[PDB]
Amino acid sequence: VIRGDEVRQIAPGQTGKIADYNYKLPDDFTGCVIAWNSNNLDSY
Amino acid sequence: LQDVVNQNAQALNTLVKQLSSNFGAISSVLNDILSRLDPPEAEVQIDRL
Repeated sequence: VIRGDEVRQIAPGQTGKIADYNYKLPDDFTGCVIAWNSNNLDSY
Repeated sequence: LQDVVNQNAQALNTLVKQLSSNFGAISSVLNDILSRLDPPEAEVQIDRL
C-alpha cells in the first residue's frame, strides 16, 4: 500500500523517501507496475 | 626523415587533444559529469563520450 503523493516514485531511476529507504527498483527492470485507488477499502 | 617524426608526433598530439572534446556531453570530464548526474542519465551522457 502506498499513497498517491509520491506513488509515482515506484519506477526506475527515481528519488525520494520511498525509492531511497523503502523500495528501490533496479535500473534495468523488465515488467509492469499496477496501481488503483483503494479508498473504499483502506479509508494509521 | 624529419617528416616521419613530425607526422607521428602530430597524429599523437591530435589523439590526446581529442580528450578535451565534449561530443555533446554536459562536460568532457568523466568524473565531473558522474559526480553531479544520477546514473540512469549519466549513462546516456557518458555513452556519447
